[PDB]
Amino acid sequence: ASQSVLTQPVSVSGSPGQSITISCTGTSSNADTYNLVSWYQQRPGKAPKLMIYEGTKRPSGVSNRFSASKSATAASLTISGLQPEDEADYYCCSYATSRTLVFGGGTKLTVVA
Amino acid sequence: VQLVESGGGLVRPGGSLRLSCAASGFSYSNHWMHWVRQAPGKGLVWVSRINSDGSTRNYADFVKGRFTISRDNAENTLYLEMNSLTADDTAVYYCVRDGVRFYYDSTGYYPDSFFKYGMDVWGQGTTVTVSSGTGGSGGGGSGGGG
Repeated sequence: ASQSVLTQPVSVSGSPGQSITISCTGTSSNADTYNLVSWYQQRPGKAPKLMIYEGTKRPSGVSNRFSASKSATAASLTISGLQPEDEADYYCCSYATSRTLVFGGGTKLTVVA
Repeated sequence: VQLVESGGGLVRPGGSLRLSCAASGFSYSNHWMHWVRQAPGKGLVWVSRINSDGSTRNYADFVKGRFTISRDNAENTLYLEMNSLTADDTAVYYCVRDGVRFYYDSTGYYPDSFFKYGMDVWGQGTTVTVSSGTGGSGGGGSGGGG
């Protein structure tokens, strides 16, 4: 049986001060897939960090420059006021089946200096 | 709050390894715990999860019965027993807590379908290298069944 598969752009480039939006689109997915999307930031040489959960909720401690939106067809992470420290790989995650999770392939965000 | 993994290292193809993770600074026995891995230069890949009780243990499709997740609540420990390892399994393995589920089900027992979750605490990860010291061509993979 088909399971949910999450796709993200392979790479995105941005300049400091700008805004970027990373999409997470699913196949064999539904509104609940996007309602449950969580986003993870992985800086070079660091462990991943939870940025968003439940599609749009931001945990305490996570910068207010990170926001997220979701529809019945996609989930998106938006980073406002881009800083060099935002250079990282970003992964979306949701359920592949009722009892298994899957990550998107990841998006490499380059901050152009 | 921290998660510290152990047991990673060099293993020969077809070999076995047991990873461990020490948890501290939170009510371990009431939380779901996950294993996530990341092959060198590749993306995050979800491996497994276990509930408070160990009555629910779920695995990604590539596991095919080769890995067993387990936990020792009073010892604040999480394990991943891995057998029949191949070059496909070479990766950093991260021990991960589902901190969000705790705020909806504080027992960490119920395996409700598609429940609200958040992998909020991650270890630094332990490296597993399935190698014979040969190039990529010297590696194996799955037989394709099951």
